[PDB]
Amino acid sequence: MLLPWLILIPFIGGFLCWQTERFGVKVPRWIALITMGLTLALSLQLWLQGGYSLTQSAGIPQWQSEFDMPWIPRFGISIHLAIDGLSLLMVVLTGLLGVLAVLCSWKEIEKYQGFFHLNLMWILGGVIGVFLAIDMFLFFFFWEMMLVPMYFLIALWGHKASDGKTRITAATKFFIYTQASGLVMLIAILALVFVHYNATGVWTFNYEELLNTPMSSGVEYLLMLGFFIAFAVKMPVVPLHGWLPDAHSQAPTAGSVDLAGILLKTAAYGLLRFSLPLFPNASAEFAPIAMWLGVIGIFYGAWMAFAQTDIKRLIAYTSVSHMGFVLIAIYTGSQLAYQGAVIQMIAHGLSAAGLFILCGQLYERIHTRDMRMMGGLWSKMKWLPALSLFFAVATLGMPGTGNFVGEFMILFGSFQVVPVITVISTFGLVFASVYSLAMLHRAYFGKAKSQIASQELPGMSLRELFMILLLVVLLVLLGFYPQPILDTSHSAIGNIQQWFVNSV
Amino acid sequence: LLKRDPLNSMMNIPAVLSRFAGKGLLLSENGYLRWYVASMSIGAVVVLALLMVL
Amino acid sequence: MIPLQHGLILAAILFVLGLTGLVIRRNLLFMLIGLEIMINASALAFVVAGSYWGQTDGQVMYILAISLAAAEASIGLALLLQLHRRRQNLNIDSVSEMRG
Amino acid sequence: MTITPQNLIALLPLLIVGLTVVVVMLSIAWRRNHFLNATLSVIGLNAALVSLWFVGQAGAMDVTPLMRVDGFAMLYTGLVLLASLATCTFAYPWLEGYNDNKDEFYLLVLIAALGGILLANANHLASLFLGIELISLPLFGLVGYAFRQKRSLEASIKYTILSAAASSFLLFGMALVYAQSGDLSFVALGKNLGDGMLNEPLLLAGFGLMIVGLGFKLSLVPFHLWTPDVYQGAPAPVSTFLATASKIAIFGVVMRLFLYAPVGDSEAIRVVLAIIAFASIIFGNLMALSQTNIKRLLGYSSISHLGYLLVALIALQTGEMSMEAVGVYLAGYLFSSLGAFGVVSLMSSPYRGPDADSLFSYRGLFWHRPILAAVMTVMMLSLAGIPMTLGFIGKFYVLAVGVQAHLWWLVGAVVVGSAIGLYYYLRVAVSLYLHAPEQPSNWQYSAGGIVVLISALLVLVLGVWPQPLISIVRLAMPLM
Ligand SMILES: CCCCCCCCCCCCCCCCCC(=O)OC[C@H](COP(=O)(O)OCCN)OC(=O)CCCCCCCCCCCCCCCCC
Ligand SMILES: CCCCCCCCCCCCCCCCCC(=O)OC[C@H](COP(=O)(O)OCCN)OC(=O)CCCCCCCCCCCCCCCCC
Ligand SMILES: CCCCCCCCCCCCCCCCCC(=O)OC[C@H](COP(=O)(O)OCCN)OC(=O)CCCCCCCCCCCCCCCCC
Ligand SMILES: CCCCCCCCCCCCCCCCCCCC
Repeated sequence: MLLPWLILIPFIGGFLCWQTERFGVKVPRWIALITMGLTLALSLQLWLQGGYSLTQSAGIPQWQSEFDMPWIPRFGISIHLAIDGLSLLMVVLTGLLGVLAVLCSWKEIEKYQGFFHLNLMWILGGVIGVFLAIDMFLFFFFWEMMLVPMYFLIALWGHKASDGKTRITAATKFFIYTQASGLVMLIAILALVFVHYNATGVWTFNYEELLNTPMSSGVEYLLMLGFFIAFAVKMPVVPLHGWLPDAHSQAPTAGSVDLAGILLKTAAYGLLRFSLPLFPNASAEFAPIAMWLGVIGIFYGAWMAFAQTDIKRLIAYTSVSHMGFVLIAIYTGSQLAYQGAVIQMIAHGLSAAGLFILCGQLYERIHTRDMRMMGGLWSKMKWLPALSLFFAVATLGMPGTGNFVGEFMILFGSFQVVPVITVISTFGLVFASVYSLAMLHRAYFGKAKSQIASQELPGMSLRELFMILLLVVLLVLLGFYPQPILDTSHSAIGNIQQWFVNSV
Repeated sequence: LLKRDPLNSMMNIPAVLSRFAGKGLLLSENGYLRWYVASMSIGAVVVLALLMVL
Repeated sequence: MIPLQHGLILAAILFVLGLTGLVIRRNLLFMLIGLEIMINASALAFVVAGSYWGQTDGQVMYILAISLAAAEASIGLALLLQLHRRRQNLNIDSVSEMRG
Repeated sequence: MTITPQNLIALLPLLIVGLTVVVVMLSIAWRRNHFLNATLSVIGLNAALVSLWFVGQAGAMDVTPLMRVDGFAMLYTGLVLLASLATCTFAYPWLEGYNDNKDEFYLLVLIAALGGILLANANHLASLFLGIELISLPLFGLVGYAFRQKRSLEASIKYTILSAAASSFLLFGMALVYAQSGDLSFVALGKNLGDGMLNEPLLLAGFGLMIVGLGFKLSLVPFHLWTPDVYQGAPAPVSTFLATASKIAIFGVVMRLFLYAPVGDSEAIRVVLAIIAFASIIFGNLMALSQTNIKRLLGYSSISHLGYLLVALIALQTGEMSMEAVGVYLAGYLFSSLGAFGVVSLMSSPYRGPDADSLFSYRGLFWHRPILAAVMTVMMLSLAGIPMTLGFIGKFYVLAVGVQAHLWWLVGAVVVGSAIGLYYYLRVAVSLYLHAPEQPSNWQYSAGGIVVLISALLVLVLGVWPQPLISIVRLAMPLM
C-alpha cells in the first residue's frame, strides 16, 4: 500500500522542486528535504511495522507487503511492487543517501537548481523502484529509467574543471554500458517469458510465476548469462568497470550526485533476487566463473586504486574491489556469506558516501584532486583529515566498522564453501590496507607538495560535519551491533539460499 | 603496468572498431548519382544470386 | 507457338541494355534515355506475360507503365532543362556536392 | 466487378482526397491564394481522417479486384493522413518565405497522400505499382520544389533518376511474377505451385526485383545510398513527408504482400530479407556515428529503423503478433520523426532565399528555443529506444517478435545498432543542451509548434502507458 507512495513521493517531490523554483532559489532545496524526509520516514515506518525480526523463512515468494495494479494487460504486465527484509533495508539505505544528497547540495545557488533536484529525485525514485519491483518489465523499466537523469547530471552539471567534452564522453560511456547491458537483460527476460508461455500458456512477466519454468540446461545458462551481463556491468565486474571511475571523475563537484545513483547497490540485489532464484542450476554451474571474476575484481581494483593520482578514482576502484568481494559472496549458497554480503553492501554504501563527501569538501577547499599536488593537510584543516582517516580505516575492513563485519562473514561462509578463493580474497584485504594507507599518506601526511596546501584552509560547515558524523556513528554502530540489520534480512536471505540449494 | 587500465581499453576496442567501420562505410556516400545506380544494380545482382542459390 | 521464354529473354536483354546505358553515361540526357529503355522493356515484359496467359491484364499494366513513363520523362526533362539552365552542362558527375 | 454504394462508402478517404485535389486545383485556377489553398487542403485531409470512422462502420471487404479495405488499411490511411497534415502544417511557415508559387505544394502533398491511401488499401500488384508511383512523383516535385537552390535541385535529380530506376526494377519484377503465376492479385502469387515447389526460379527472380524496388523505397541496404542526400537537399517539410508517410505506406503494402502471398513464406526470401535487415540496421547506425548535419543523421536513422521494421516483417509467418509490432512501431516512429523533422522545419522556416545556407545549428538551442529543444531531445530519446518513450515500446515489440521467432542474429543486430544509436542520439541531445556562440510571430508557426508539442506529449504518455496504442493496433486486424 505504501510502496507506490514510496516510489511516487520522490517523483512528485522532484516535480514540485522544479515547479516551485519561481518562488526563489532557496525554495527547492527545502522541498527536496521534506521529500526525502517523507521517503525515509515511510521506509522506517515499514521497518517498524513489518515485524522482520520475528519473520521465519517460508520460501520464495514471501513478501511482507505487496501491491498489484495492471499496466500493460496485453503482455500480462503490471505495476507489481513487493517488500521483504532485503528490499526494505536497501530502500532505507537509499532514503538515507537521498537525505545526505539533499543536505550536500544545500549551498548550490545555481540558476537551474530545480531541475537538478528533479533529476536527483527521479534517480532516487528509480532506485527505489528497482528495489521494489517484482515485475520483470517494471524492474527493467526502473533499471533503465534511473539512467537518463544520471546522464544529464553528469553531462550538464558535471566536473567544471574538466572540459565539457570529457564530461560528455564519460556520460555517454556510462549510458552505453548500462543501456546495452539492460537490453541484453531485456532479451533474457523476453526469452524467459516466451519459454514460460510455451511451457504453460499464460502471458506473465511476474517474478512469482516465472520461478517455476521447465527449462533445458543451456537455455537457462543463456538467460543467466544475460542477467549476469546486466548486473556485472552495474556491479561492476571486470572488465566491465571503467564506466564507474569515468563517471565518478566527471560527476558534479557537489558530491551529492555521487551518492545519488553512481553508488552501486542494485546489481547485487538483482543477483540475489533474480539471478539465483530464476536460474539456480545455471548459477550453480556459473559459480566458479563468477567467483574467479570476483577474485580478479578484488585484485585488479586494489592495484588500480594504488596506481591512481586522483582521489575520486581511488575511491571508485575501492568500490570495485569491495563489490568483487560481494560478488564472491553471492555465488556460494551460504546463509552466513549472504548476510555478510548484505552487511558489506550497507557498510560499503555508508563508507563510500563518507569518502565521496569528504573528497568533495576537500575539492571545494583546495580546487584540485591530484594527490601529487597536496600533502601534509592534517595541520591545515580542522575536521576533514581525521574523518577521512576514519573512513579510510573503515574501507580497509578494520573492526569497529561494519565493513569488517560484512566482509568477515563473507569470508567465513566462503571458506565454508571454497577455501582457495577465500585465501586469495584475504590477501586482497592486505591489498586494501595497502591502498588505504597509500591514499592517507599521499593526501594528509608529509609536507606540502604545492602552494595551495601550504596555507590554512577554512573549516567545515556545521551541516556537513553533522552528516559526516552521522555516517561515522552509523558505521560504528553497524560494526559493534549489526544484529538489527541481520535480523531484518534473515528471512529473505534464508528464502533465497534455500531456493538456491534445494533446486540444485 | 596496470595504471593505464588495460581492461578499460580492451572494452573500448569495440568503440574504435565501430568508428573505423563507420568511416569505411561512409566512403560509399560519395554523392555520385552514377555510383548510386551502380550500387542499386550491384544489390540487384546480389539479391538475385542469393535467391538463385537458396 | 512463340515461347514465353523468348519474349522474357528479349525483355531482359533490353532491360539490362537500358541499365548499362544508365550507368556508363555521364550525360543526364543519356541517363533519361536509358531509363526510358528500362521502363519500356518492363512494359514489354508485361505485354509478353499478358499475351501468354491470354489476358488483358498485360495490356492494362502496359498502359499504366507508359503513363508512368510519360510522366517521369516529363519530370526528368524539366529537371534536365533546369540543370542546363543553371549549370550550362549536363555532366551528372558535376552535381555531387552533398556527400558523406 | 461492379461498384456498390457501400464500396464508395469504403473508398471515402480516396474520394475525399481526390475531390480535395480537384477543389484545390480549381481554387488555384480561380485566384492564387496561399492561405485559402492550404486551408482547403488541410480541410480535405481532416475530412478523410474523420471519414475513416464511416469506413470503420462500413466493414472490411474487397473494394475492387484491386482494393481490400480492412482495419490494417484504416490504420495505415490514418498514419498517412496524419503525416500529410503535419507536412502541410510545417510547410506553411516555410512557404511563407518562398518567392515563387506556393500553392502547388499542397496539391502535390494531396496527390502523394492519395498514393499513400492507395498503398494502404492495395491488394493487387497494379495497385501496389500505381501507389508507389503516385507517392514518388509528387515527391519528385516536392524534393526539388526550391529548384533554384542547388542542393534541392541536386536532390530532385538524384531522387527522380534513382526512383525511376527502382520503378523499372519493380515493374520488371511484377512482369516476371505475372509471367509465372498468371494473376496479379496478392493472394494468387505462388498459389499454383504445390508439393514443396514454392521456390520457383522465375517467381523468386520477380520477387527479388520487386525487393530491389521496394528496398530502394524503404531505404534498405544496399539501395540506401540515396537517403541522406535526398533527405538533406529536400525542403524540411518535404523531408518530414518523405521520412514518415512514404516509408509508412510502402512498408504497409510490403506487409500486405508478404502476409497474403503464399510465396512470402519462402525460406530463400526470408534469408534474403534477414541479410538486408541485418546490413540495414548495422550500416544505418554505423554511418550516423560522425554526422554533424541533422538531416543526414535522420536519414541514416530512417535506414536503421526500417531495418528494425524489416526484422519485425521477417517473423510475419511465425508469430501472429508481428502485425501488432509493426503497427505499434510505425506509430511510434511516425510521431518521433514528425517531432524531429518538425523541429528542423520550424527552425528552417521561413525559407531564407535560394542563395543562402540552410544549416541547422542545433548547438545551444535551449537558450533561445527551450520548448523546441525539449521536444527535439524527447524525439532523440524516443528514436534511441530509451524507456518512457514510444520508440522503446516499438523496439520492445521488435525484440519480442524476434525472440519469439528465434531470429537471434537479428536480435544481436538490434542490440548493437541500438547501442550505436544511443551514442549519436545522446550526442545530439547534449549538443542541444550545450552553449552556443551566436545564432515566427504568426499563428501557423504556433500551429507547427503545437503539432510537435503534441507529438512529444504522445511519445512520453504512450511510453509510460502504451495500452491505448496496443488496443487501437489490435483493432487494426486485416482479412484472413
Ligand atoms: C566482456 C565480454 C562479455 C560482456 C559483454 C558486454 C557488452 C555490453 C556492455 C559493454 C558495452 C561496451 C561499450 C563500449 C563503448 C562505450 C562508449 C565509449 O567508449 O565511447 C567512446 C567514444 C566517444 O568518446 P571519444 O573517445 O571522445 O570519441 C569522440 C569521437 N569523435 O565512442 C565513439 O567514438 C563511438 C561510440 C560508438 C557506440 C559504442 C560502441 C558500441 C559497440 C557495440 C556494443 C555492444 C556489445 C558488443 C560486444 C562487445 C564485446 C564483447
Ligand atoms: C614473511 C615471509 C613469508 C611469507 C608470508 C606472506 C608474505 C609477507 C610479505 C610481507 C612484506 C611486506 C613489505 C611491506 C613494505 C612497505 C614499505 C614500502 O615498501 O614502502 C614503499 C611504498 C610507500 O608507499 P607510498 O604511500 O607510495 O609512499 C609515498 C612515497 N614512498 O610502499 C608501496 O609502494 C606499497 C608496497 C606494498 C607491498 C604489498 C605487499 C603484498 C604482500 C602479499 C603477500 C602474498 C602472500 C602469498 C604469496 C604467494 C605464496 C605462494
Ligand atoms: C552483444 C549483445 C547481444 C548478443 C546477441 C543477442 C542474443 C543472442 C541469443 C542467442 C541464442 C542462441 C540459442 C541457440 C539454440 C536455438 C535452437 C534451440 O535449440 O532452441 C531451444 C529452444 C527451442 O526449442 P523448444 O522445443 O522450444 O525447447 C524449449 C526449451 N526450454 O529455445 C527456446 O526455448 C528459447 C531459447 C532462448 C535462448 C536465450 C536467448 C537470450 C539469452 C540472453 C542473451 C544472450 C546470452 C548472453 C550474452 C552473450 C554475450 C553477448
Ligand atoms: C526519458 C524520457 C524523456 C524525459 C524528459 C527528457 C527531457 C525533456 C526536456 C526537459 C527540460 C530540460 C531542461 C534542461 C535544463 C538544463 C540546464 C543546464 C544548466 C547548465
